[PDB]
Amino acid sequence: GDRINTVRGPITISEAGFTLTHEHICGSSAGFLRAWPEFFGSRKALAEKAVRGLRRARAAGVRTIVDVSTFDLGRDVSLLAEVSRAADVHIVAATGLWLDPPLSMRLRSVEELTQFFLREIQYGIEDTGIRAGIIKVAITGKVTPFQELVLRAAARASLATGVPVTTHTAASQRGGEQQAAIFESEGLSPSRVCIGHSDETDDLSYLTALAARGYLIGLDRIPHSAIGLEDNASATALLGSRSWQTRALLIKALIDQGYMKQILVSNDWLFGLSSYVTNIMDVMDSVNPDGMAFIPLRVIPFLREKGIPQETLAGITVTNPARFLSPTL
Amino acid sequence: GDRINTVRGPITISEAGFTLTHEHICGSSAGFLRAWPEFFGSRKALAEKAVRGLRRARAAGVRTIVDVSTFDLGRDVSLLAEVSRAADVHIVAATGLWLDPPLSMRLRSVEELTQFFLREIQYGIEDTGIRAGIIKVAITGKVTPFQELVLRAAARASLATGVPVTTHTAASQRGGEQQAAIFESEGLSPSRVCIGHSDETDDLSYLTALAARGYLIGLDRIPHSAIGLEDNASATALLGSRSWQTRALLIKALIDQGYMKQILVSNDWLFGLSSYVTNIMDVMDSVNPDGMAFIPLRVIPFLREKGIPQETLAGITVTNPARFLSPTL
Ligand SMILES: C[As](C)(=O)[O-]
Ligand SMILES: [Zn+2]
Ligand SMILES: [Zn+2]
Ligand SMILES: [Zn+2]
Ligand SMILES: [Zn+2]
Repeated sequence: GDRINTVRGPITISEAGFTLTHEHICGSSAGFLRAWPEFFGSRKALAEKAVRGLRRARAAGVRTIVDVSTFDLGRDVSLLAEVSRAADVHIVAATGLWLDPPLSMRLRSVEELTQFFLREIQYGIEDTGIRAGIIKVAITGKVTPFQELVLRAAARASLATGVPVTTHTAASQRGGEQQAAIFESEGLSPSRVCIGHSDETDDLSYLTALAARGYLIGLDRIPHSAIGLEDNASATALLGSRSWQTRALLIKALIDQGYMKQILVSNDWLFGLSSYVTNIMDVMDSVNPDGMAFIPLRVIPFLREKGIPQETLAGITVTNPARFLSPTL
Repeated sequence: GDRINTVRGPITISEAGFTLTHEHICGSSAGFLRAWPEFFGSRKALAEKAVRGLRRARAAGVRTIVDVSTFDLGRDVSLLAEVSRAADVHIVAATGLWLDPPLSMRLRSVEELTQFFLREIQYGIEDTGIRAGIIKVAITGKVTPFQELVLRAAARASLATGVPVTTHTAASQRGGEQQAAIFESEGLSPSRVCIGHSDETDDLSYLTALAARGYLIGLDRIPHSAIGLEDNASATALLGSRSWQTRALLIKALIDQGYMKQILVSNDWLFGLSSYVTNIMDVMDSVNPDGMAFIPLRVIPFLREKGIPQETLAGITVTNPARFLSPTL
């Protein structure tokens, strides 16, 4: 209602400041960082890379990130707490399930998954005492049966705690409509929900219609735009063919439609990525050397020069995330 | 050959004693026990159940078990160390990959996987310093391209270290001939390989030809039987429709063919199982209350009653596992 849980404990809403609402310290798999830290050079090297990256974002104005790495993205909340303390950047951790659930998760009922998401919000993650402040879910296509169980569990956990739900939309086909239908069938308010990766489409009438229904629209992959990398087969299905300015103009378009309050922006960046081909992190870092500072260093000035006023940009990067993250029923 | 790695440190061959070569403390998924221990009631409840069960096996003569839980079966070597020490039963831990590799494993090359298995054998598991003493691999059907990479990396790791390889197939499946092809193409000696779950069929021709090639034959699911549970589809799918006596008669058949030295016997038991339907452990515990003591309490007397000499049975339960586990380049 007024305090948000972070990996260093509770903070008040006013302390969050400029908040990147969809980021990762490391995109990995459950148990992997512990079992094979040398994949990333070392745990130390990954930690140090993340502390520099977060200090760079901080110098560019960022005060909070939301790490939307779930259990099955290899979330290590102890790593997050360490790099949060060393960078002096708040990190909100997530519960939920992404697209790589192991069997022990895939074979669970909606009731069982609700208890798991609830334990991570109400009690803590693992034995750390660190509580999730957001629930992350993911869909592909028209939403599979298991993904629908996960969305319903996420809705039920949200209804019991007030923490919001944020999604990974992996579809070339108005992928939020089915997510909205499932959330609404559960009695969840759209204002507790961010439909993420909404910048992957140019379908403005679709985005506007979700915003008018009260959903938050995550324009959160703005720098995933590889202009010149058609020699790499795997760099096209993880970056793209539309320019970053094209994606950023969706922000202006929704503002002009009257829905600035429904917009959340971010980079979807990370400092390590083992859940993809080897050396992918080198390709990503060469295409976007700004990392998580891309939003404040590139996108905010781009929008300013297009005529968006300062107060509107503050509304999007400070006010909207605060309203979204503060637990509410 | 050499001393054997256990979760309490190196032991000599002579200390292994009566060894069960395919067992589990808990069948789960990477990260799962630490993220959701109350799935098993609690971590402490699971540890206490394991210690009670191991102590009953110990009373019945068992001195060593080989826990062939891999990374992706949720191996928690600190759990293994706790219950080994409290039950005072040696436990050999495993590296390798089973049938639920996350993205961070299944997008790796054969060289990368070789390095991961080597790390777990030569350096230690996670940050524990506990080294694996066996490499566990698993296949479905034909052997998939990824599974074939896993088998080649396991062979290379075995060649570099002398530690043996042991395998899983699905219910009623064979698969040994397809696995042996790959292992021999890498130059691995059959004397370093156990073709596990070989009690899943009654194809004696298949079993005897692998044994004649020097493979170890794992007759290691002896108590698994859903006979009398025909209305429970999940129990039947898991435990199968063959009696424990049918499975045990394969031990006698291979002895009768002259292959006593190729035989390894076990229960493939566990004290928790989250990588299957909920409450399955209740079904399994009612089928086989003896747990891991099933082999010494029931199968050994069964085979004695069939006329097999005590010395042959001692060779199978003590000498064969010692020859198999002792690292041999
Ligand atoms: C954990 As099993 C029943 O696949 O050996
Ligand atoms: Zn995503
Ligand atoms: Zn993401
Ligand atoms: Zn198995
Ligand atoms: Zn097994």
